[PDB]
Amino acid sequence: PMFIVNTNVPRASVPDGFLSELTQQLAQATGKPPQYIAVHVVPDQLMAFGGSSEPCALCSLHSIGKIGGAQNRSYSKLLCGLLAERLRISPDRVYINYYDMNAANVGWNNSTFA
Amino acid sequence: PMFIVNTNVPRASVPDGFLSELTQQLAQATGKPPQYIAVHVVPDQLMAFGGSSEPCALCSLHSIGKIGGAQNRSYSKLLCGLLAERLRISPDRVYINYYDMNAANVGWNNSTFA
Amino acid sequence: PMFIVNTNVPRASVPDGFLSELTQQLAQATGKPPQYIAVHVVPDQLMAFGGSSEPCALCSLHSIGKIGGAQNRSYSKLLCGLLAERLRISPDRVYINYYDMNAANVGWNNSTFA
Ligand SMILES: CC(=O)C[C@H](O)CC(=N)c1ccc(O)c(F)c1
Ligand SMILES: CC(=O)C[C@H](O)CC(=N)c1ccc(O)c(F)c1
Ligand SMILES: CC(=O)C[C@H](O)CC(=N)c1ccc(O)c(F)c1
Ligand SMILES: [Cl-]
Ligand SMILES: [Cl-]
Ligand SMILES: [Cl-]
Ligand SMILES: [Cl-]
Ligand SMILES: [Cl-]
Ligand SMILES: [Cl-]
Repeated sequence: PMFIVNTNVPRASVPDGFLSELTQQLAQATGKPPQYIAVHVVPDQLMAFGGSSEPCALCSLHSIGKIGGAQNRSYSKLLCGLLAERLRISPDRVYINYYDMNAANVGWNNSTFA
Repeated sequence: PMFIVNTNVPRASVPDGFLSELTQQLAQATGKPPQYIAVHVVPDQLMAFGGSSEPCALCSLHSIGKIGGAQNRSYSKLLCGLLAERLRISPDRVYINYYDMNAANVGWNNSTFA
Repeated sequence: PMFIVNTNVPRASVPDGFLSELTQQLAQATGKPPQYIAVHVVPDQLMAFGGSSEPCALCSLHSIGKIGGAQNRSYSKLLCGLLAERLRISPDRVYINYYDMNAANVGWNNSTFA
């Protein structure tokens, strides 16, 4: 899976261990081995949410399977919890787009997963 | 909705009030309340369009509904208009990707919109 | 088409002409004229792949058609090859998301391709 967070919080406010924490927590949540999980955090962004620029985050989670109505509701709680505690972002200022991808449309290691 | 603009134009050329202009204009265009609109502007990017590094922009608008043939033409006119007027980017050097998302695939505040 | 590469490799490690090579090679691979290829390279990112912060990349290729099983394998070989040779990123630390988009959902020049 691939998890991306874009945020206006400054780089200094993103803990050094945040990417590893996200990796491990997403591995548990998706049931995928952590070696497969990629994480990308983009701080210092020029953003607004609801016309205001208090801390906020725009995220996406991409996976081959393990995406669906109930699962996504559960991922939102996991990810809002982490963003709230580690980045101090209110959960009502977080959007997460979920993508359930076909293996044929995910490239890796000179090929695709298909 | 969520609107993202990636451009090679320098930060200094992004007018103050641009995020608010995008928020309000998108509210009127989509008919969605401004409190749900998220906007993200990323200047100073390393990009090319047609091989040329003259000003360009790569955008994306994500929405639950309010996306379609007719609506997208209207959004493109509005958004290229703003990028031309405010950022001095030629409309033929702008791409906008439109995403009509299922409510179940959009996380917000510890749940999804489904 | 639109190709985006996000990487933790430093900017100084992206060779001069990389955006031109991507434009040219993607035009050849997709069969699309190079005038309509947009490329976006984002170095110096805060990223992890499998919990390691060694060089990695997360990419996407969006196209109206020219996306499918066999084609995507070919694009992945091409693109992972370039990331390995030019940016020194191991192919097993690259993900590429492929998106086959409807013309009605791609804005350009004040309109859409629909
Ligand atoms: C199950 C595995 O061995 C590898 C994973 O399936 C890769 C994966 N789920 C994956 C990686 C990047 C993506 O962007 C994505 F949508 C899915
Ligand atoms: C008025 C509402 O019910 C909330 C909005 O409809 C949410 C929305 N359309 C929305 C927000 C962020 C997204 O990334 C997205 F794809 C859709
Ligand atoms: C006449 C053409 O060949 C136009 C191209 O098909 C544009 C194209 N495939 C394209 C451009 C930007 C995009 O973001 C995208 F998803 C697709
Ligand atoms: Cl720390
Ligand atoms: Cl589910
Ligand atoms: Cl897919
Ligand atoms: Cl969706
Ligand atoms: Cl194919
Ligand atoms: Cl589409």
